[PDB]
Amino acid sequence: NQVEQSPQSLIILEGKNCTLQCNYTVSPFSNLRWYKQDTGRGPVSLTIMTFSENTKSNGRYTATLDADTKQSSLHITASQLSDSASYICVVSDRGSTLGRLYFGRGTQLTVWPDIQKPDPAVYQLRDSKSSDKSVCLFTDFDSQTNVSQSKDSDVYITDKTVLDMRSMDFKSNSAVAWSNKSDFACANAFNN
Amino acid sequence: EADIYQTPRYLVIGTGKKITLECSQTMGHDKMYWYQQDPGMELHLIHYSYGVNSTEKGDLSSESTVSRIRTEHFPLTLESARPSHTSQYLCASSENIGTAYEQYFGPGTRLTVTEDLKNVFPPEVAVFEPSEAEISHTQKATLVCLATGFYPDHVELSWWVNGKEVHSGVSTDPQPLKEQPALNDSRYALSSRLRVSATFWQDPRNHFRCQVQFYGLSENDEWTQDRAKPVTQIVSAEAWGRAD
Repeated sequence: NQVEQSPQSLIILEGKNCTLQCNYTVSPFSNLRWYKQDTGRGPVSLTIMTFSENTKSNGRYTATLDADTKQSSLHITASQLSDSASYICVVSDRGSTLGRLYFGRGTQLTVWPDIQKPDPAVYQLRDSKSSDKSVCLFTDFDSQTNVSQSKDSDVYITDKTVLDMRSMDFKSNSAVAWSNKSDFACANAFNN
Repeated sequence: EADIYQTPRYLVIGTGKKITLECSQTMGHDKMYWYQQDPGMELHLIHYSYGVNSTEKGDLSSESTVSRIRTEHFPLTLESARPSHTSQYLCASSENIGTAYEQYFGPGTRLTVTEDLKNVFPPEVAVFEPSEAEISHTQKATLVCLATGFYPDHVELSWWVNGKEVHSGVSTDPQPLKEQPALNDSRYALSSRLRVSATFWQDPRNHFRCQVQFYGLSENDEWTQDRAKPVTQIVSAEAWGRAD
């Protein structure tokens, strides 16, 4: 009836082994599941536990069911940014036929990259096609950096977004911004 | 075999219209569900069925209807469209025996209710060649693509290099942006960055194309404005590697 998940929001870096828990108030149990719903996408069945212990693995995932069954924990190892997603803990009043599942509000999981050999910088880019408009790009900054939002009606600034160059085993964050000409310069932009 | 199949994944509709989202399961699961999760919120079951001729509601204030005439189909429906319905839609189905298995892979149906539809606009793609500075100093070129003035939030950007959609060295804004937040019906904007080795960028045989899939109207919908009918389509912008 009452599915409690915590934390509710979280942010961590790669290689780190996180874990989170679930608690609840249901008369009978039979199944306990953990999903990984992604932005705009539908959930994913990671695991389903029963009166069977507090340990079931699946790759870098490790579920844990309470003895009396009052709480569970999903242990994840060596975090990967691709794992950054919200995870839901869902229980059910036993019955493959007459059992309803109660979802938890979940916990928004967030994964940033390892910032080794940083080098923040802002670059002005020119239009491929001759125009009088342009954009400024801030890049190669440690994840700890926070990207302030324009708050200036005529200016547009995107949140940081990371890209990975597998070939070179490199990962760099970067935020962009642009306006409609006039009082615009990569200097004033991205200003705290 | 086979998973589930929800359709359409994208669709814009004017208030007062009869919408009929549909989804089917090639798994024979008797139990099917229909969840709705407004933006910025969790799942909320609205309708569920144990099988044929069974229809059940989860949130009394649903406003939608369903029909389980067949085990394979559990198509949801909303007689008259309303801007309050604007949100995502997930179709679910679960195993039938043992430790109940569940997979509502249903990619979901992105729904957009528009107060009258003269507020539909396709995107304006535009690419930006890297800052030579970035190159000299970094020795890596980062291309940017900008989708502008497009409503509703129904797009899918992709970069194609020399004819191949790439993923490495690419990052898009998980969430688009509003040009006029002051308007709940404000047209959106989205960016995207692509990074590569300067050397690679400097080669003029290397072609670059930022593709953008826009999901507008259907050829049948009524259009009357003095402009092209904003139908589901594609807009692109490309660039060529240059030494310089």
